[PDB]
Amino acid sequence: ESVLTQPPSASGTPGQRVTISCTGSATDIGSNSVIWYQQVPGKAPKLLIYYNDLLPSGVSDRFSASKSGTSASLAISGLESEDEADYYCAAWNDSLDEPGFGGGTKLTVLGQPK
Amino acid sequence: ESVLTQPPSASGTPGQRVTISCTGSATDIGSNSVIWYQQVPGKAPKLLIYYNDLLPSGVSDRFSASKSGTSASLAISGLESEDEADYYCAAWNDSLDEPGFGGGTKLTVLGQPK
Repeated sequence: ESVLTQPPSASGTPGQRVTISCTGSATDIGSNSVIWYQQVPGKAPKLLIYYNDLLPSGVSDRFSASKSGTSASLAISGLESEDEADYYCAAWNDSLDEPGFGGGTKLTVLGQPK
Repeated sequence: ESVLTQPPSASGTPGQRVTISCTGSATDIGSNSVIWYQQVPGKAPKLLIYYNDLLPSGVSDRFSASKSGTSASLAISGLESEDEADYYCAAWNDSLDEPGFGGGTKLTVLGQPK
């Protein structure tokens, strides 16, 4: 965190298209490729997006991403209960000489049984 | 596959340090960053290494990697039963204008109960 800015929380109902933003600067997002991943802390990340907008193998086509200037966005179409997780953005930062990270966005899916 | 070459199979006993090679060319490994991931086909990849030799969050320090010229290597120190999986290498290929992949290496850990 703190290099990239992500909202702390995001929520939606089943079937909605929800977007998660990630904002940076010329030295990170502006010049280098963005990655998106889901992670439970202390476990290896599940990669969702690489090279700004490409889907790796095995990832659902409900996911998409874009990058414009110093901002990046992750879109989830057809929100499903299984989508509840913590989402992070990352990119190489020329100022750090290593990767920079967002703080993570907890996505909550409403309308599930209690 | 076929852009990058990986051995199809790898095996070891508990506690061994095992290496997995990935060979390419000037247009992929030679010029661009290598990623390593584990994957069950049809599921999102678990990212192990990014930017040739860096460990993402949550990944065990038993894992390490290196890149030299057009070849890359993944090392697993202290081989454990949980390490049995399919391992892939990837890198952006300037000739393809998109990522190139290895064929995957099935790692088998010996000495477990039948």
